Amino acid sequence: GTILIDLSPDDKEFQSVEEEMQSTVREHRDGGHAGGIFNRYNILKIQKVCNKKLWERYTHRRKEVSEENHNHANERMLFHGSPFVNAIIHKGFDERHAYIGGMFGAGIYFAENSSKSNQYVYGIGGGTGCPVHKDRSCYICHRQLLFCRVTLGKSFLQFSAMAHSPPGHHSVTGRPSVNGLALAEYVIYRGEQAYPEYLITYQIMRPE
Ligand SMILES: Cc1ccc(-c2nc3ccccc3c(=O)[nH]2)cc1
Ligand SMILES: [Zn+2]
Repeated sequence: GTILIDLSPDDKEFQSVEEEMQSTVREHRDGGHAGGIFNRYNILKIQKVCNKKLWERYTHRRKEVSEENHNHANERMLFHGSPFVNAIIHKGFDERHAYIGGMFGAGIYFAENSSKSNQYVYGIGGGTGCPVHKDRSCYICHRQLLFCRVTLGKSFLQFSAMAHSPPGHHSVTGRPSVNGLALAEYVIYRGEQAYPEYLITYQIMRPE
């Protein structure tokens, strides 16, 4: 039931998504090992992901959360990188898409920094890099990320350097406590709490 609609680069919606992508790049403590070395991207395409059943699944859960949290879904737009991007856009997020070994337990992880999600496009730790060249810092091969609508509800705050949500909470927030430039990361434990709104196709760019 999924169709993908291309956005024009002249469309204000394309432009605002590209700006969130570019402006949330940061340097990583691995020196580029997992995601590659880059300061910016070449955006090749942005598509809207349209699936009525998957949208209604999201809004149903969003209302449940809202009603448990004084009419506040605490909805964010966050990045997700995964080897399962093609399954997610067709079938929706579920337990198969969780990071079993994540530091906040087995759940589905999202980032404010697009470059954090870029570290997972080719698997945990960048896996073995692109399929064609086996290069985690490949500047040629086309990558994909999702920019997702995510319901956090009442979020458990962890101050740091599928399972269940902590009792009385709908998500976990990983607050950075050492790297002053890192943005927050988030975990949900129910696939119904995220919708893959935009599929972004891009390359990382070699710094000059
Ligand atoms: C199988 C698998 C594992 C981890 C990710 C993943 N982990 C993250 C951890 C922190 C912040 C963002 C992400 C992310 O986008 N994907 C996706 C799929
Ligand atoms: Zn490659």
